[PDB]
Amino acid sequence: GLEEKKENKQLTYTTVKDIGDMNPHVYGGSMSAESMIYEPLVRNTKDGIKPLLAKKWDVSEDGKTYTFHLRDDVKFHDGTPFDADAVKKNIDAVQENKKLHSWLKISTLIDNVKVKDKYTVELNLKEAYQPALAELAMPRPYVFVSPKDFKNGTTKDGVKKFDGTGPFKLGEHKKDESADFNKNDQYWGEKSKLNKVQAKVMPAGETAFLSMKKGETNFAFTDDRGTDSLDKDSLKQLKDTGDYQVKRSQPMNTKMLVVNSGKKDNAVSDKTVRQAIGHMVNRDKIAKEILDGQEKPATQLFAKNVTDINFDMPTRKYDLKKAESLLDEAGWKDSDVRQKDGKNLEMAMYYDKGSSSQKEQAEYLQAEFKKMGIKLNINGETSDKIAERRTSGDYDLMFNQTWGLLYDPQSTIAAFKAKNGYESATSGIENKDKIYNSIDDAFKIQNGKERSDAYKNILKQIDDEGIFIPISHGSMTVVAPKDLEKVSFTQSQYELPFNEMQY
Repeated sequence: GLEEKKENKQLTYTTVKDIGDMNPHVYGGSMSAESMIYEPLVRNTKDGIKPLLAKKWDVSEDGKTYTFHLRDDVKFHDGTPFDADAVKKNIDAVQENKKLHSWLKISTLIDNVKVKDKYTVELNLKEAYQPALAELAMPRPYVFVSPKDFKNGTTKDGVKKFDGTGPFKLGEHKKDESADFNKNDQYWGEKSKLNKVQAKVMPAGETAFLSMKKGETNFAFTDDRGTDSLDKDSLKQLKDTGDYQVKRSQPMNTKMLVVNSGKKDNAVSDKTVRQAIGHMVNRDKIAKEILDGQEKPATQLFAKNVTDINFDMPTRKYDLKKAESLLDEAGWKDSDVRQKDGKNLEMAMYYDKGSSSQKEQAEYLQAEFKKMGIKLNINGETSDKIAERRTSGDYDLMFNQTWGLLYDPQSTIAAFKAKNGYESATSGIENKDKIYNSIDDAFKIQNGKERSDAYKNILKQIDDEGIFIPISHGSMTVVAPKDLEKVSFTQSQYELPFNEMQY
């Protein structure tokens, strides 16, 4: 059963959903699937940026000229050659649709692009952005689909077939059932060692645990929405059968409480209380006793594996006697409860109800807080009303996350001052205008060490503020056969090195 997929050198993984629109210049497809069959110009790796498809590249100073010298012998999956034009028509087509890509700064900061010869391509920016290469490195949108396939020279809207550059070719697609990714034999680089990777659509929990148990599936990894098909116990049981190993990646993000400097109605505008509460979230107890060792506790905003974050910056430790002074020191003072100017001390916490862990920790803090005289309202909502509640600034406290390894720290820092990021919380602070500019300017700084300290200085202030109280580090969890080796993680909560895996 499970042994017969080792003999065909094959992974069939359980997922909760169809792979979707495999157009990589649009946001329907499954991110992990798209990385199997398409490629960017440069790979972003745990250990910095590396070549791939663009063997070497120059960067000008004024910081607006990426010149990419392309590996030649790469070949599209239909049999169109890959050269320097193909890249230009790709990027143009993506950039015709700037509208839905404009969450990604490089899409905005672009002027145009031109082909220097059959294997050389210049990219020109409206202004400097050191991160460009990282955003270029994402499996969408900046990835390559054959000429033959466009629809009247366009891609957004749609594309004829899904021919890319990657180590796997796309085979049968049974909408909501199964999707076959078949070893590419005209792959240029590190060719796949598995013949096939198959997605097999089914629900999380019991039906997935069974499939896995019987070798109907034999692989499982966290999907592009953070959804994991097997729970804690179900993993032990898998492990327990002796046919499975379970791996976990480095941190892929930072789950955190967001605290609203912006709302003058509430004490939450007052810096003294923000820091008071910065000492009231027992990271370690929560991390072990609510999340059951499954995530590590997070003592700062971007863990040390995030690009350019080369520093410790331990945010405030759990300590209620430091917290209790700060609270008196901001006003809030018969029996155990707080009070300033008559109004008792209350806060409105919101969270996403579609995750139990968020409710459990939401409620755990209602307890901690009660004991200390404050009262929290704990209101679980649909992920959309949280997102919409974020932007509108309509909260005291609300759980949330960093964008993750693929995007960070660029995106989560930019987010500190974007309409639909945490601009709402950032706002209510002294030097907001300084800090907001430190940020625009930090992304320009080319010297790796300058930018690194740039970022350090920004975040020291934002930590100074207790806008964000970190709690834990989400990780991706992979379940693989015991005798499958070479399973690694990368700078992404979406991609895995299927080409590189082996029995």
